[PDB]
Amino acid sequence: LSIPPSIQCQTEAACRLITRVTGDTLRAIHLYGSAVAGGLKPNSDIDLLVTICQPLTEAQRATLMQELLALSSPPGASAEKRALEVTVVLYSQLVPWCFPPSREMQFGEWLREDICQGIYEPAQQDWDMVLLITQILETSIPLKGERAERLFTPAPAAQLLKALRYPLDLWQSTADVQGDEYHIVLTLARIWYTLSTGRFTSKDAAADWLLPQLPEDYAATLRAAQREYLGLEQQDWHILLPAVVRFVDFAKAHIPTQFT
Repeated sequence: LSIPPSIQCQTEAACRLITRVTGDTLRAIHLYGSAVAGGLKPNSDIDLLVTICQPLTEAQRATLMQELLALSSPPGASAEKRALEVTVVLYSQLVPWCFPPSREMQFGEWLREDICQGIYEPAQQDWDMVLLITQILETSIPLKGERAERLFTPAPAAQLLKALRYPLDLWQSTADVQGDEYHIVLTLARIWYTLSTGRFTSKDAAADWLLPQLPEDYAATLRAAQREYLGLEQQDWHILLPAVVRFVDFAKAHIPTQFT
């Protein structure tokens, strides 16, 4: 399990930046995502988990967000510079597990304008953490420190069910769905996929797995989302809203209530 050469230099720069700002409290830095599974696409992001022992000073938070922003560019912006996603989490939140755990910090290109404004979102509870940790137990490269397998504990099956199904109650109505249709459709495919196959690294696999099992009506909707994810075509998701709403309902009806 190796790091693709093409991201080798960008990954090292973030690593040295993180180690620099974090200094002592740094426990581990894990690489995950398309870079280790599914293969890189022009639009893939480099994904890092940063495990730390104590919380960040506001100064450090500010330094990290600013400097990451600099080492990152929007996906499909430039060759030689890829979108970064960086999640900082307190060791004490994973070991022992707090449910849901808080994440200390998150960087991503969706924060670029907020960061330009000097707006830095604070620590908060994220059920996705449970998913994330479980995901990196399946596949990750330990860029700094111990391998995930040694460092992190599962995640009782019950909580995994809780964390996967949690987003389902986010979308009751059309208004819930209205501006998030692209994210929702892919998330629904991911949840269905993981619940069915038991496999938590879902981002590249889910759609391809599910599409053959979908009646054409819904497959058409999932297909557009995938194709947008792959970055080979972009869709106007506002016109696709009613087909997405239908997708949601059909998905809530058939998505497993338990692990197969």
